[PDB]
Amino acid sequence: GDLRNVTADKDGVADVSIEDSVISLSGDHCIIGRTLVVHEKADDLGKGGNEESTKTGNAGSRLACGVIGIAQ
Amino acid sequence: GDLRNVTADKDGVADVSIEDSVISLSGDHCIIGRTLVVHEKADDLGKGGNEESTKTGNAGSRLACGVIGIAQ
Amino acid sequence: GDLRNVTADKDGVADVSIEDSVISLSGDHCIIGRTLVVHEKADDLGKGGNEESTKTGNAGSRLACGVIGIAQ
Repeated sequence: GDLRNVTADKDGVADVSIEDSVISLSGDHCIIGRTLVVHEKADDLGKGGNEESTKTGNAGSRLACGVIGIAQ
Repeated sequence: GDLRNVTADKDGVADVSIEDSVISLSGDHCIIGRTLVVHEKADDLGKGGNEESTKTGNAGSRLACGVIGIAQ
Repeated sequence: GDLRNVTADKDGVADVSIEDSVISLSGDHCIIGRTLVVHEKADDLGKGGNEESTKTGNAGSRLACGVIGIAQ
C-alpha cells in the first residue's frame, strides 16, 4: 500500500487537481522614475555559512552571499 | 493502506481539487515617481548561519545574505 | 486505513474542494508620488541564526538577512 498521492479521472473538460505541492504566482512590477541612485558597502556576508536545498525553485535570479545592487 | 491523498473523479467540466498544498498569488506592483535615491551600508550579515530548504519555492529572485539595494 | 485526505466526485460543473491547505491572495499595490528617498544603515543581521523551511512558498522575492532598501 502507501500510495501517498493518487489522482484518478474518467472524463471531464479542463479539470484541475493539485495534490501536495507549492504554487506561487506574481504580477507586474512596474517602476517609473527619473533618477535612481544606489550606494552600497558590504564587509562580511559569510564566515562558514552552511546551506542546503532539495527540490526548491524560484522564478528569478538565484544567488548566495550577494551584493546585487539593483535587481529586476 | 495509508493513501494520504486521493482525488477521484468521473465527469465534470472545469472541476478543481486542491489537497494539502500551498498556493500564493499576487497582483500588480506599479511605482510612479520622479526621483529614487538609495544609500546603504552593511557590515556583518552572516557569521555561521545555517540554512535548510526542502520543497520550497517563490515567484521572484532568491538570495541568501543579500544587499539588493533596489529590487523589483 | 488512514486515508487522511479524500475528495470523491461524480458529476458537477465548476465544483471546488479545498482540504487542509493554505491559500493567500492579494490585490493591487499602487504607489503614486513625486519624490522617494531612502537612507539605511545596518550593522549586524545574523550571528549564527539557524533557519528551516519545508513545503513553504510566497508570491514574491525571498531572502534571508537582507537590506532590500526599496522592494516591490
